[PDB]
Amino acid sequence: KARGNEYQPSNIKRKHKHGWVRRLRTPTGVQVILRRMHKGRKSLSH
Amino acid sequence: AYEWGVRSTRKPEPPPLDRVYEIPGLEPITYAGKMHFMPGLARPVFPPWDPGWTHPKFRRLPPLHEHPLYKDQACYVFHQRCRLLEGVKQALWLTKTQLIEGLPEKVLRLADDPRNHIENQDERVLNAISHARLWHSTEDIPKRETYCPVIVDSLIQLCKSQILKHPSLARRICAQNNTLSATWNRESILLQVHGSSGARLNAKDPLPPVASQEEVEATKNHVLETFYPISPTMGLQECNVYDVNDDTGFQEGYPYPCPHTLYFLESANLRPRRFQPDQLRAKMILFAFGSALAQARLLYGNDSKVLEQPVVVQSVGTDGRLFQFLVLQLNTTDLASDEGVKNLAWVDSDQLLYQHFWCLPVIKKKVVVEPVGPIGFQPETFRKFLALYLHGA
Amino acid sequence: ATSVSWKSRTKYTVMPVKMRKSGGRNHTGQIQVHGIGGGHKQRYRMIDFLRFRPEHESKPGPFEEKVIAVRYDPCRSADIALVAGGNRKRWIIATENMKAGDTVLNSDHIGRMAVAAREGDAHPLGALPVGTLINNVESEPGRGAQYIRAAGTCGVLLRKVNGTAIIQLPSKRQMQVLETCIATVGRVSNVDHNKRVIGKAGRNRWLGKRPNSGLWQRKGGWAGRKIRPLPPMKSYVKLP
Amino acid sequence: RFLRRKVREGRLRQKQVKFERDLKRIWQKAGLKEAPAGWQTPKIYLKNQ
RNA sequence: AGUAAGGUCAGCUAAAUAAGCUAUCGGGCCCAUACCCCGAAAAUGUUGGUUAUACCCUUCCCGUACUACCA
RNA sequence: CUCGCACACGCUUACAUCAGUAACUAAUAAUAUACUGAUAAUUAACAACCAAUAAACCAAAACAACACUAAAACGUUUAUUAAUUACAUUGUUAACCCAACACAGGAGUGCACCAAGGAAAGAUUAAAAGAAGUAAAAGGAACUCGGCAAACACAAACCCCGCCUGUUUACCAAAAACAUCACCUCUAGCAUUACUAGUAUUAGAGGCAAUGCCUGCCCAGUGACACCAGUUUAACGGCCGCGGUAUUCUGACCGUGCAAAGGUAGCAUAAUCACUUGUUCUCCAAAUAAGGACUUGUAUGAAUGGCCACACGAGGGUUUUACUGUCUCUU
RNA sequence: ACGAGCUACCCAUGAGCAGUUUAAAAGAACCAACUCAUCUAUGUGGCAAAAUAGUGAGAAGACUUGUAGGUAGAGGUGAAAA
Ligand SMILES: [K+]
Ligand SMILES: [K+]
Ligand SMILES: [K+]
Ligand SMILES: [K+]
Ligand SMILES: [K+]
Ligand SMILES: [K+]
Ligand SMILES: [K+]
Ligand SMILES: [K+]
Ligand SMILES: [K+]
Ligand SMILES: [Mg+2]
Ligand SMILES: [Mg+2]
Ligand SMILES: [Mg+2]
Ligand SMILES: [Mg+2]
Ligand SMILES: [Mg+2]
Ligand SMILES: [Mg+2]
Ligand SMILES: [Mg+2]
Ligand SMILES: [Mg+2]
Ligand SMILES: [Mg+2]
Ligand SMILES: [Mg+2]
Ligand SMILES: [Mg+2]
Ligand SMILES: [Mg+2]
Ligand SMILES: [Mg+2]
Ligand SMILES: [Mg+2]
Ligand SMILES: [Mg+2]
Ligand SMILES: [Mg+2]
Ligand SMILES: [Mg+2]
Ligand SMILES: [Mg+2]
Ligand SMILES: [Mg+2]
Ligand SMILES: [Mg+2]
Ligand SMILES: [Mg+2]
Ligand SMILES: [Mg+2]
Ligand SMILES: [Mg+2]
Ligand SMILES: [Mg+2]
Ligand SMILES: [Mg+2]
Ligand SMILES: [Mg+2]
Ligand SMILES: [Mg+2]
Ligand SMILES: [Mg+2]
Ligand SMILES: [Mg+2]
Ligand SMILES: [Mg+2]
Ligand SMILES: [Mg+2]
Ligand SMILES: [Mg+2]
Ligand SMILES: [Mg+2]
Ligand SMILES: [Mg+2]
Ligand SMILES: [Mg+2]
Ligand SMILES: [Mg+2]
Ligand SMILES: [Mg+2]
Ligand SMILES: [Mg+2]
Ligand SMILES: [Mg+2]
Ligand SMILES: [Mg+2]
Ligand SMILES: [Mg+2]
Ligand SMILES: [Mg+2]
Ligand SMILES: [Mg+2]
Ligand SMILES: [Mg+2]
Ligand SMILES: [Mg+2]
Ligand SMILES: [Mg+2]
Ligand SMILES: [Mg+2]
Ligand SMILES: [Mg+2]
Ligand SMILES: [Mg+2]
Ligand SMILES: [Mg+2]
Ligand SMILES: [Mg+2]
Ligand SMILES: [Mg+2]
Ligand SMILES: [Mg+2]
Ligand SMILES: [Mg+2]
Ligand SMILES: [Mg+2]
Ligand SMILES: [Mg+2]
Ligand SMILES: [Mg+2]
Ligand SMILES: [Mg+2]
Repeated sequence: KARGNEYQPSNIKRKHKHGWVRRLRTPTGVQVILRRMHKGRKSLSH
Repeated sequence: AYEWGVRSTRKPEPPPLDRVYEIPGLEPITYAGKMHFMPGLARPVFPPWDPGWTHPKFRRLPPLHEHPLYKDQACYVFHQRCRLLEGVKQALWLTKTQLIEGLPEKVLRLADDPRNHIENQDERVLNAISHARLWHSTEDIPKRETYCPVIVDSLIQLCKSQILKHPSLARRICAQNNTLSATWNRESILLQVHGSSGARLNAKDPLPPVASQEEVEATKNHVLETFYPISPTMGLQECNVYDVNDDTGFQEGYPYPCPHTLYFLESANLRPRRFQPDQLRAKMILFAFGSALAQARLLYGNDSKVLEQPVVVQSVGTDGRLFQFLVLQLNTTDLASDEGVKNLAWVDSDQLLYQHFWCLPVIKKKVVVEPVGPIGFQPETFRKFLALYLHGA
Repeated sequence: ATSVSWKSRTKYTVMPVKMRKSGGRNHTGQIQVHGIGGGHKQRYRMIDFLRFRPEHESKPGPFEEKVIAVRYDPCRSADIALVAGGNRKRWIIATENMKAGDTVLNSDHIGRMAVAAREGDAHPLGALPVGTLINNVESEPGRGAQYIRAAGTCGVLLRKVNGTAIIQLPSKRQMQVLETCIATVGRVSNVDHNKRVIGKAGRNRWLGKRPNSGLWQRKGGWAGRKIRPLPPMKSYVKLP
Repeated sequence: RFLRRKVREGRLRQKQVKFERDLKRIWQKAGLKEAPAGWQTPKIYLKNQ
């Protein structure tokens, strides 16, 4: 009833959803890594 | 029929081989040279892995028939955790015994005499029950695996204190987790009692026979009860690897070669985990016979014959609230035939030591109805327990 | 993500096995059957449908077993009874009046004259009398019982012609089957399962049924009392 | 028919109420203040099976 | 207000080849009445225009009918 | 005056010692758990990491003695193998985390409610208005849409709609809406991922809402089935005019026409177009309110359900009793 | 393409419900922890992009709750509030 705190931290969930391993398991995920490498991002993924 | 496998759960079959392998006289091009997967190249087929030097942990398990003791004949093994359906009937059939209700006259007359009672027997046993179930643990509700061996050991100490009045109880000593094996042939099938026991008591001098010669002769005409739909073997473990060597728990020259009492404890929190009282009495019949049969063959020989000097082995089963008492006498070694002399076994069933215990005071309508302490007490159950312990002396 | 079905056990065992609910979700993860989920946790008992199954192939003759106990099975609406014989035990569906300490005969020998029909015995349809109530019907020889297993459901044999038996299913539909198929004589246990009354909405949730959707759908042309002639007899006999 | 249905139910309620007063008089004249514990007067003049 | 829409023997209907049933009038049958059988009479709401009329259109009159909503 | 110690999850040196704060950070000052610089620290017994196969075993947790229905997490032993060789690696601080903030918000478990943890007032004057709290003469709902709020009150009865507990529009509607036990209609004779390790007393696609008394008539149209005639309304839906007739009134009855049948039982000025503040009685000094009757409602009506009742309700309306600054009238 | 760490529902694995009234652990009753949010007053760039104070409903179940997994926009999910 008081929104604004939708982010509840959790390392298990964060590394399972946005981790480096998951990014390389799906063909669409690899393209996300390729786009960030081309753009010059400092952190490709969590 | 309806096989219990499921296609999805079962391991998938290997993928079909590439068409290149089907062409005779054509060497396929594989990616094994680059030792990594590459699309467009045929999948290599490798020979089964053959490590030059065998490694203990990481090698495949050897086949069962590779063991030197493997034998074609199927031998049946009865360990601690084997359940028998017709517990009293199957144990009687496999052992060739006759069930006699009530403890023997020697045991029962040894407890009714007031000259064989500990000081404050009623009071000390009452404290032993309270100590076992409420006092021995910091928690309010001790679990069964904690108070099942405590109550048995507490009662042993009570009857151990009688050594001052009878200076012959010093000939007894206890043994723990010994390896016992006894193999005998029973009507063209091979049985073996193998495993361990909870607690064992041994005495230097053998236990005198308890059955009169009148009862032994009457045992010849007794006919063992039979059950057609259920084979006697049901409930045992079928093992193809075994050794036909009756091995007791001790080597030669042991100063206590005569076992006296076996203590079986059913300690488990969950109801299905523990033995049923009918099945528990079966567990005592075979193990008491296994110890008895070991002496009957060590002291006389491997030849099968009727024993002129019987061997008597006692055993007590405990649940923590209900007790089982068994006295077994062995008379026959040639168990192949069912027409000879049968053995004897006196069994007292469901000797309730106490009805119920209240760890906390029950309160109904803001008043105390039943205070802390056991509800109902039957001293005769302990009195019989004391009788078995003093049977040797 | 693809899930794994809990039906992974390969060897038959009388002890209850662990069971995982589905909730109507297929292997993909989407809802396919609505109104299922959130039930009380249950364990599954391995039920041997094939009544005739010798312990060993050395002696293919008829064998007789003994009933130990009759228990309640959460999965099916009937009551299963533990049956032991030889060196193995089996869970089979109990008939109307099967109790502890009873003997059950399983046989397949198709005799010419007849065989007396008992309340628990299983005989091939070729040896049973014409007016016999049966359950656990085996559609094809060796396939196993598939039909008539609910509580209180019993089919009646009709006639045996040219070495082929015709039975009446509980849906009042005639079925044709070879006379060598094994069947069990009697009515399935828990006869008053239909007369059970659910006292509250919560008991439905305990069973494992979720409430229906609240969308109000106007009735179409499918509704209304439909009178339709009985479909023709379903035959599993392959005519050469 | 439905006029008699209303009256029959109306007379039954008065029959039950008058029965309650008779039981209520018994314990009040006996000296008690409340009806004996565990005693709930049943509705005898109620449709059952 | 607007729109829609109808009138036919005393009555109600179908056709415009103005018919059918009933009512009404006369006679027969019966002790008398009714039923029944026989015979006769009877009308196109109104004005005008529709080759000329009628079913149509128009005028007059009676009565019927729907709608009158967003702020 | 009282949300205190510790673990898990999270945050990541913000913690500790010493020194400095003209200025940066604290919404101010003193000052330093919060700003700057240097130096220093959490030491494993607790916690993470921490064998495989075959076989025996139908028998619940609730002080569990023994039982209930919804049928229930929680394993031992035997056999065959398992590198055998002090000291391995890793988490140990904190006044902290998610909400743009040093935010009156959000936050799981164990044990206490304290022995522990904290400060409502920066200094004054004591105007109006506003917010919160206490008390009051005589009167006790005369206030007002409503007794909203407040009260030394903390009770009694009637009606309407839903049976009931429950559920929903996170952030203007918590209800009379949805769900629900019950009843009924409909579709399916069956195997390895749903339904289901099930098999018509089963399982799906829906309607209507317990119980009790009932659920009338209509397959012409549409839809469905049969896939032909036809069969189905607890399938969508429907369930009539004109004229005359017993002194008068009313219309049992009669003539005539159209329909697949012509609204049956019941209830009723209702939450039910308008007429409408229908008429009448009771309640009040006074009644467009409330309850009970009369009743063509020409637009009520029978599982798009009619009707009656117990219990229940932070729903909607009325009455009595008790209380009170709601109000006469404010202090 | 990326999102079910909030929320709707489900699958795993855990953890809570003290006292009081009754043969009752009965979707019973009184009342806390706990969970929802009925009514009114403050607040309206506020302490808060939905809160505080008083008062309320449930409180052994169709109940609350932690960890983690599943369903993704022509869809998911829904005791239909679009
Ligand atoms: K069942
Ligand atoms: K931090
Ligand atoms: K008013
Ligand atoms: K509510
Ligand atoms: K039709
Ligand atoms: K009224
Ligand atoms: K309500
Ligand atoms: K997820
Ligand atoms: K706040
Ligand atoms: Mg955000
Ligand atoms: Mg969360
Ligand atoms: Mg099921
Ligand atoms: Mg339904
Ligand atoms: Mg509905
Ligand atoms: Mg931060
Ligand atoms: Mg400060
Ligand atoms: Mg300093
Ligand atoms: Mg610092
Ligand atoms: Mg702020
Ligand atoms: Mg202050
Ligand atoms: Mg100030
Ligand atoms: Mg002021
Ligand atoms: Mg004031
Ligand atoms: Mg006051
Ligand atoms: Mg006053
Ligand atoms: Mg007034
Ligand atoms: Mg006024
Ligand atoms: Mg209002
Ligand atoms: Mg109020
Ligand atoms: Mg009203
Ligand atoms: Mg309700
Ligand atoms: Mg009602
Ligand atoms: Mg409610
Ligand atoms: Mg809302
Ligand atoms: Mg609200
Ligand atoms: Mg009915
Ligand atoms: Mg009803
Ligand atoms: Mg409803
Ligand atoms: Mg309704
Ligand atoms: Mg109807
Ligand atoms: Mg038709
Ligand atoms: Mg009326
Ligand atoms: Mg009404
Ligand atoms: Mg009206
Ligand atoms: Mg009003
Ligand atoms: Mg008023
Ligand atoms: Mg009225
Ligand atoms: Mg109507
Ligand atoms: Mg309908
Ligand atoms: Mg209606
Ligand atoms: Mg009720
Ligand atoms: Mg009310
Ligand atoms: Mg008053
Ligand atoms: Mg989630
Ligand atoms: Mg309680
Ligand atoms: Mg309750
Ligand atoms: Mg909510
Ligand atoms: Mg509040
Ligand atoms: Mg408040
Ligand atoms: Mg107040
Ligand atoms: Mg309450
Ligand atoms: Mg309540
Ligand atoms: Mg995705
Ligand atoms: Mg959609
Ligand atoms: Mg919901
Ligand atoms: Mg709606
Ligand atoms: Mg809408």
